[PDB]
Amino acid sequence: SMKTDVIVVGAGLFGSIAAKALAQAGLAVVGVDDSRPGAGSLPAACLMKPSWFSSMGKDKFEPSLELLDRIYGVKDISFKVGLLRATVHWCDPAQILGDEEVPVYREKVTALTRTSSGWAVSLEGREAALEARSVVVAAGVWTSELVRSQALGGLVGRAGVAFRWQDMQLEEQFISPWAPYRQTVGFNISPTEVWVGDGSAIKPENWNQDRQNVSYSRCAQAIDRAGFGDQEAGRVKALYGIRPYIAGVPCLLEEVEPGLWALTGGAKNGTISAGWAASELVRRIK
Amino acid sequence: SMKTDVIVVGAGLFGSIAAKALAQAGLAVVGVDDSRPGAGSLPAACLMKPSWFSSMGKDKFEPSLELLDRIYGVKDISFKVGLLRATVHWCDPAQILGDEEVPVYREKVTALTRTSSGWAVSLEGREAALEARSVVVAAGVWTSELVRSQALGGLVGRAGVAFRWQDMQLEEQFISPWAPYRQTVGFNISPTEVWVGDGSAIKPENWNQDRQNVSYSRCAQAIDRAGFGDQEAGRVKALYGIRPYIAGVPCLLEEVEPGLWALTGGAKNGTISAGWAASELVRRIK
Amino acid sequence: SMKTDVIVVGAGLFGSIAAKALAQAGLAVVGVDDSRPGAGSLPAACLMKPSWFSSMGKDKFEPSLELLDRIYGVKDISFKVGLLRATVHWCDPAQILGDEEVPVYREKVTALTRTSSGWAVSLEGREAALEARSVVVAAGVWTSELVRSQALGGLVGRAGVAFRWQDMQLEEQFISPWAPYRQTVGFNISPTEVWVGDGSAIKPENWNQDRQNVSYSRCAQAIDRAGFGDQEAGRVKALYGIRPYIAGVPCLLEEVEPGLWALTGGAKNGTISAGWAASELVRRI
Amino acid sequence: SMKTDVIVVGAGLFGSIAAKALAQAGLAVVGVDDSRPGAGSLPAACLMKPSWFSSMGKDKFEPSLELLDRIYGVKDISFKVGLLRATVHWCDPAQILGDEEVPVYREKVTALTRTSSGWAVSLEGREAALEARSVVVAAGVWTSELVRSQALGGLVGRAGVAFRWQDMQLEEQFISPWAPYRQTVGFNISPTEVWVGDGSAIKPENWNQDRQNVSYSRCAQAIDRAGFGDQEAGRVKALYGIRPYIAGVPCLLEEVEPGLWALTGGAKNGTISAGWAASELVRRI
DNA sequence: TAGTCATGACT
DNA sequence: TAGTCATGACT
DNA sequence: TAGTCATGACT
DNA sequence: TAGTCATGACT
Ligand SMILES: Cc1cc2nc3c(=O)[nH]c(=O)nc-3n(C[C@H](O)[C@H](O)[C@H](O)COP(=O)(O)OP(=O)(O)OC[C@H]3O[C@@H](n4cnc5c(N)ncnc54)[C@H](O)[C@@H]3O)c2cc1C
Ligand SMILES: Cc1cc2nc3c(=O)[nH]c(=O)nc-3n(C[C@H](O)[C@H](O)[C@H](O)COP(=O)(O)OP(=O)(O)OC[C@H]3O[C@@H](n4cnc5c(N)ncnc54)[C@H](O)[C@@H]3O)c2cc1C
Ligand SMILES: Cc1cc2nc3c(=O)[nH]c(=O)nc-3n(C[C@H](O)[C@H](O)[C@H](O)COP(=O)(O)OP(=O)(O)OC[C@H]3O[C@@H](n4cnc5c(N)ncnc54)[C@H](O)[C@@H]3O)c2cc1C
Ligand SMILES: Cc1cc2nc3c(=O)[nH]c(=O)nc-3n(C[C@H](O)[C@H](O)[C@H](O)COP(=O)(O)OP(=O)(O)OC[C@H]3O[C@@H](n4cnc5c(N)ncnc54)[C@H](O)[C@@H]3O)c2cc1C
Repeated sequence: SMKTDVIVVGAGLFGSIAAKALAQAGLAVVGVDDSRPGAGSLPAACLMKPSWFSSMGKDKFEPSLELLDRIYGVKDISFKVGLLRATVHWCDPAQILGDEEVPVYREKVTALTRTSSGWAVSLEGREAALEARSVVVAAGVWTSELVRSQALGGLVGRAGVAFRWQDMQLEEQFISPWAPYRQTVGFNISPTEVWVGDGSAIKPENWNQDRQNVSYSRCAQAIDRAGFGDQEAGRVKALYGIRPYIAGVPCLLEEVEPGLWALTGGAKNGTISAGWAASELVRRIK
Repeated sequence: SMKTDVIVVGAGLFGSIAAKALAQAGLAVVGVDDSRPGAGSLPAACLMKPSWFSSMGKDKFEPSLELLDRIYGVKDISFKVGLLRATVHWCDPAQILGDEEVPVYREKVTALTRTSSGWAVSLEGREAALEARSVVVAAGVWTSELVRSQALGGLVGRAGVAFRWQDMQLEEQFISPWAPYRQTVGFNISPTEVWVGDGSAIKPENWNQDRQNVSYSRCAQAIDRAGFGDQEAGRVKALYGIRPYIAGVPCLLEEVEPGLWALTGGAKNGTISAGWAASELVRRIK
Repeated sequence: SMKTDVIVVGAGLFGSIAAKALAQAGLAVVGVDDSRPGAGSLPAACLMKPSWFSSMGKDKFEPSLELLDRIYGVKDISFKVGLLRATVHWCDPAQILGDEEVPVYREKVTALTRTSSGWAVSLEGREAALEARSVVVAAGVWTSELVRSQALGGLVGRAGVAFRWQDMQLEEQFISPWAPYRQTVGFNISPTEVWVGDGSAIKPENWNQDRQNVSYSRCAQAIDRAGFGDQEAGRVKALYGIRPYIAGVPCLLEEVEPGLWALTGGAKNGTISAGWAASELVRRI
Repeated sequence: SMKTDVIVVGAGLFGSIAAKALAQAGLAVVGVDDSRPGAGSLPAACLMKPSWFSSMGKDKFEPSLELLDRIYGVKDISFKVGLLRATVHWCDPAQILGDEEVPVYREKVTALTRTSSGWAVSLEGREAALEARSVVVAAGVWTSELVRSQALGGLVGRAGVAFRWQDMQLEEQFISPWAPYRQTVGFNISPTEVWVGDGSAIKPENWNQDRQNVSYSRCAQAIDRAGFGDQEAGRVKALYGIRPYIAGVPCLLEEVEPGLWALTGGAKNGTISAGWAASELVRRI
């Protein structure tokens, strides 16, 4: 058997950041993710704008930004917001979700049982189960499939799409508001790629290719690529993901049973919300 | 183990000056600085103008100038201010930040622990930790990451920029006022380089390349170099740095625990307040 | 110093129907109503279409129609419903709300107190209080202002309007559906008047003259009176009223405290529910 | 030698409503108000919009509206908001502040002394003092000059102005957004007067004639009267007032000493929060 | 005394 | 949210 | 299948 | 504060 300090279930932004924070504070951590489709972290750009996250309180952002700048590096980007300019914090999403410091098993967690020395995680098709003292369940919108709670009763999914163009760079990165609580954001996510999203947040059963095409046109029109059929040519990739939401939430970080944590509910401002949860977990586990 | 009389954390203006003042007082001193980007001392000119610093009081600027002249040499510069002339005190920043009398470990202080005698400076990646009877933390705007206090709760950063032209000298060194509390200052910092800065002090998150360009255009126009593309030609270097600022302080010099000092907040009038604090450390550390 | 068998608070359809039923069952009954505006019975047509009331069950609608036909008389009207025809039961609202067998005090009930003998109905501006062994509070959407049970906590109002044109008669009476659960109804409510309504049920606070005029024009178009400026001529009278509604209840008929009953929530299907609740009150009092 | 049940200091909205509520609950109440300028009730329109007051909770606003409609009458007004319509509750300010049921001494309360039977209210320039078992201080922004609790330590003023045009009526009453979270409100406060306000709430010491003219022009433009020179023609009256505000409190209703109450802090949602505090005072005195 | 720069509330 | 006021500090 | 209405969340 | 999105009961 595998016996470690911490097992993190889920390797999206929340499970990645929480595990690496624990590993970089000295703990032995192992991750498990079944790479299921629809994960909300795949389309993420990891943009963190003060205006979007200030509702948290200085008690929460600066703890988060220090963790991210220390562990990953927070680069600041200035976006064209109208004629004025606004600065947005950024972590490279490929850097967070690609970091390999914490080993990650590509298995599906089937059960979570407590033992004398702590918790035991069961995996489909494996009579063996992993074991650790502390377990973090950061399974996004699927967290209510492994952990139960009152807060976990409000867990719902709000899906969205982002588009990444290859071999392209924007001379001006922008945030263009088009509706209440909705803004089209375009920027260079890589030195060779452009990411655009309009903030659409819809229940996955109400999402469809036609509603996705409306968001493609809004995003494509904003970088003047509408009309060229870039999707069918393989020049743009459409990125779909389900964001976890629990009304009445920055996110849900609750010790459901002694030693078993649930981390989900990050909705829109997730990278910053994950840093807080990681700061709090390294504070409460170390 | 390393065991010394004094360990100074930080080798910007404050830690360089304090360490060297303490060494010249007979003490065995060692320094630790991780050369993280954005330090507020790198764009510094070390100009000390009485109209700017006399708010300090004769009780403080006079010991400060005596220390600085004894250790480094205070040269006087005659500046053109409009139709008048003003003399500004100066120390060569290359001489203060380059002095090698105090050896400096290029490491990151991770913790400061008390031991039976003295303090233990813990460093990333080193199972061994440094030790001295007294520790001075001159970590600028990061001082509150290692030391905690009531005063240190107001520690903030005020960023600014200066421009250093290569292979150039000014026939007239000048101070040209452009706004309340604001003046553009140009002079020869070296026999081959011209330094210009406008005094802009912004919260680092509100700084951007467009905000920097207003300060470049102001500074270039002051030496008739705007329009010639000196930046893209590599003829001028832009120097960005974060000043440590605390509302309500010449600077902050406080013994947080017996033998543990915090030294920061020297945003306004830094070299002169650093000379004062160093004069005080020489008197109060045995 | 007045002491009777039953005091019925509220003289709308439910309080009128229950009081008169109790009076004819032998009991000495008196009513109290402050004639406050917005009462839900004023626009009422007392139309009862089987399709609308069948959900309650024959165990309830059959007693109600028996009580109503005994006391008031139930008439059948044939309505044009599309290409088909349908029969609707009817009681004259002027006969139910105008009946004088039970006298009615025109005062506002301010409180309901228990006494050695029974319940005491306190009246605004009068130190004397009315007294009866039983009190039935049929106060429409205001019943929760005098009785404070749990069920009455969901009591809300669903407002609507009906229009009565004067000196007019319809050769064809109709139920013409225009949206899900919504139909415009025109018929002869009197031998000299036409009554029209579209079934709109809006929260009273979200009601306004623009929304009322949308219901007027829907109703005028249904009787070919749009274009004639009937409103500015004073040819049509607008009748606004708040229906009492409680989710999960034909209506609420509950003895909250001994001898103290709450009767409300009859939303749409009020006359048939009022006949039912009165049948039970005649049995239980 | 005046001795009553309750003495209410302050005759703006909070003391007016509380005094009249206590008087109608059987208590003998008198008021004292020195008619000092800058009171926050003079520019008041007594508009109560659910979107603004629901943060209070049904447990407070519904009791409050029941009291106001019982004592004064709550009218509903439909306002044009954008292309939509919204309902706002209303009480006539002339009815609340002009009611004469509770007599009001026009004197300045200079001190509050405890006596064996109750509290003694001293009046400037007057040797004798009034006395009552309970005293409510509803002194708006000056309440902390007579009661010195810790909560009253945050009592500050938020000034504003409203404009009443004479011999004018609006065909459409409106709430027009002019910035995020800022709206100009226009309506007919009387059958012969139009009231307009823009909701400006400023530290009283930063108010001046120039800043007032900015609100006059915003309000005049909103009713298409900019350019007619209504101010210098005497056709519009400017009404300046200080709202009492305490950060962290619907309003402050506290029994500071046995029988001595403080009632203030109703800057946002004043008439409705005064209705709530009055319901509680009738319950607790 | 002014312009610069920041912070907070938000019918 | 975003976007507009309001308020205050401060080579 | 559908059209109201109402009620709240919402970088 | 406005448009977008969800939910639920309904002559
Ligand atoms: C269009 C779009 C744009 C976005 N933009 C931004 C942005 O600008 N900035 C930002 O910070 N965030 C952004 N996000 C991210 C947003 O914050 C999401 O809420 C965030 O990705 C939540 O990630 P998570 O780790 O909570 O969930 P997920 O990424 O869904 O992680 C859950 C993981 O759990 C695994 N898992 C679940 N159940 C099991 C199981 N039983 N066994 C094993 N593994 C399991 C899944 O495989 C998955 O990898 C964006 C998202 C979208 C869709
Ligand atoms: C544009 C500009 C112009 C200026 N002009 C002048 C001028 O004309 N005259 C003047 O006197 N001053 C000037 N200054 C300087 C100003 O006074 C600054 O306040 C001063 O440099 C502050 O220096 P410091 O030593 O406190 O901070 P810093 O120089 O930032 O020193 C802090 C040091 O600590 C190190 N450090 C931090 N944390 C750790 C850790 N955990 N472990 C190890 N090392 C650590 C950092 O690497 C850094 O070197 C200017 C500054 C700027 C930006
Ligand atoms: C547009 C429209 C169309 C309708 N069509 C029909 C139809 O076709 N068929 C049908 O059967 N019904 C119809 N109705 C009526 C509907 O069924 C109502 O639900 C019914 O009228 C409810 O009546 P109620 O007696 O329960 O309430 P109300 O009629 O409101 O009676 C309550 C009475 O209590 C009084 N009251 C309240 N508080 C006090 C107090 N403190 N003191 C004294 N008195 C007090 C009020 O003055 C009022 O008179 C219609 C209603 C409307 C608005
Ligand atoms: C521009 C504007 C618009 C408004 N619009 C509305 C609206 O739409 N709806 C609404 O409900 N409200 C509105 N208000 C009112 C707001 O709610 C006020 O906060 C409210 O009027 C406060 O009432 P109060 O009774 O506490 O204070 P005030 O009316 O100020 O009453 C205090 C009274 O105390 C008296 N007093 C004080 N000290 C003494 C003393 N020592 N001796 C004797 N008398 C004394 C004063 O003379 C004064 O009469 C508005 C106000 C303004 C300025």
